[PDB]
Amino acid sequence: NYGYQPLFEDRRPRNIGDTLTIVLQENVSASKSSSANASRDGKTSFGFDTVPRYLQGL
Amino acid sequence: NYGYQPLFEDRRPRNIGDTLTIVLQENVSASKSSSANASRDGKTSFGFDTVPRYLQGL
Ligand SMILES: CCCCCCCCCCCCCCCC(=O)O[C@H](CCCCCCCCCCC)CC(=O)N[C@H]1[C@@H](OP(=O)(O)O)O[C@H](CO[C@@H]2O[C@H](CO)[C@@H](OP(=O)(O)O)[C@H](OC(=O)C[C@@H](CCCCCCCCCCC)OC(=O)CCCCCCCCCCCCC)[C@H]2NC(=O)C[C@@H](CCCCCCCCCCC)OC(=O)CCCCCCCCCCC)[C@@H](O)[C@@H]1OC(=O)C[C@H](O)CCCCCCCCCCC
Ligand SMILES: CCCCCCCCCCCCCCCC(=O)O[C@H](CCCCCCCCCCC)CC(=O)N[C@H]1[C@@H](OP(=O)(O)O)O[C@H](CO[C@@H]2O[C@H](CO)[C@@H](OP(=O)(O)O)[C@H](OC(=O)C[C@@H](CCCCCCCCCCC)OC(=O)CCCCCCCCCCCCC)[C@H]2NC(=O)C[C@@H](CCCCCCCCCCC)OC(=O)CCCCCCCCCCC)[C@@H](O)[C@@H]1OC(=O)C[C@H](O)CCCCCCCCCCC
Repeated sequence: NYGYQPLFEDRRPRNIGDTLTIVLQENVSASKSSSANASRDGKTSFGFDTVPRYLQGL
Repeated sequence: NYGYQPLFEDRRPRNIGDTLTIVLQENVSASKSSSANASRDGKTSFGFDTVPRYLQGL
C-alpha cells in the first residue's frame, strides 16, 4: 500500500476495508399504564309505622 | 467532500445525511379524581300514652 497515513490521528476507519469495534450496550425500557373508575350509590327510604287519624287519608 | 467545517463548534448536524443522538427519557403522568355525596335523614315522633279527660276529645 502506497497510501498516506497520519501519525497523530486516532486511526479511525477511513476506507471500505477498514474495521471498527462496536460496543452494543443497548438498553431500552418503555412502560404504559391507565386506569378509570366510576361508582354511584343511592338508597332512599320513607315510612310512618304510625299515622295520625287526620292523616290516615294520605 | 469539499465542504467547509468549523473547528470550535459543537459539530451539530447540519445537512440531510447528518446523524443525531436522541435520549428519550420520556415520563408523563396524569391523574383525575372527583367525588360527591348527599345525605338527608329525618325522623319525627309524637305520642301521649296518657290523655287528660278534658283533652280526650282531640
Ligand atoms: C318541582 C315542583 C313542581 C310542583 C309539583 C306539584 C306537586 C306534584 C305532585 C305531588 C303529589 C303526588 C300526587 C299523588 C296523587 C296523584 O294524583 O298521583 C297518583 C299517582 C302518583 C303520581 C305522582 C307522580 C308525580 C311526578 C313527580 C312530579 C314532581 C314535580 C294517582 C292517584 O291519585 N293515586 C291514588 C289512588 O290509588 P290507586 O291507583 O290504587 O287507585 O287512590 C288511592 C286511594 O285514594 C285515597 O283514598 C282514601 C280513603 O281510602 C282517601 O281518604 P279519605 O278521607 O276519603 O278517607 C284519600 O283522599 C284524601 O287524601 C283526603 C284528603 C286529605 C286531606 C288531608 C290534608 C293534606 C294536605 C296536604 C298539603 C300538601 C302540602 C304541599 O285529600 C286531599 O285533599 C289531599 C291534599 C291536597 C293538597 C293540595 C295541595 C294544595 C297546595 C298546598 C301548598 C302548601 C304551601 C305551603 C284518597 N287519596 C287520593 O285519591 C289521592 C289524592 C286525591 C286528590 C284530590 C285532592 C285535591 C288535589 C288537588 C290539587 C293537587 C295537584 C298537585 O290525594 C293526594 O295525595 C293529592 C296530594 C297533592 C299534593 C300536591 C302539593 C302541591 C304543592 C304545590 C307546589 C307547586 C290513593 O292512595 C292514591 O294516591 C296516593 O296513594 C298518593 C298518596 O296517598 C300521597 C303520597 C304523597 C307523597 C308526595 C309525593 C312524592 C312523590 C315523589 C316521587 C315522584
Ligand atoms: C302556618 C300556620 C297557618 C295557620 C294554620 C291554621 C291551623 C292548621 C290546622 C291545624 C289543625 C289540624 C286540623 C285537624 C282537624 C281537621 O279538620 O282536619 C282533619 C284532617 C287533617 C288535615 C290537617 C292538615 C293541615 C295541613 C297543614 C296546614 C298547616 C298550616 C279532618 C277532620 O276533621 N278529621 C276528624 C275526623 O276524623 P275521620 O275522618 O276519621 O272521620 O273525626 C274524628 C272524630 O272527631 C272527634 O270526635 C270526638 C269524639 O269522639 C270529639 O270529641 P267530643 O267532645 O265530642 O267527645 C271531637 O271534637 C272535639 O275535639 C271537641 C273540641 C275539643 C275542645 C278542647 C280544647 C282544645 C283547644 C285547642 C286550642 C288550639 C290552640 C291553637 O273540639 C274543638 O273545639 C277543637 C278546638 C278548636 C280550636 C280552634 C282554634 C282557635 C284558635 C286558638 C288560637 C290560640 C292562640 C294562642 C271530634 N274532633 C273533630 O271533629 C276534629 C276537629 C273539630 C272541628 C270543630 C271545632 C272548631 C274548629 C274551628 C276552627 C279551626 C280552623 C283551623 O277538632 C280539631 O281538632 C280542630 C283543631 C283546630 C286547631 C286550629 C288552631 C288554629 C290556630 C290559628 C293559627 C292561625 C277526628 O278525630 C278527626 O280529627 C282529628 O283527628 C284531629 C286531631 O284530633 C287533632 C290533631 C291536632 C294536631 C295538630 C295538627 C298537626 C298537623 C301538622 C301536620 C300537617
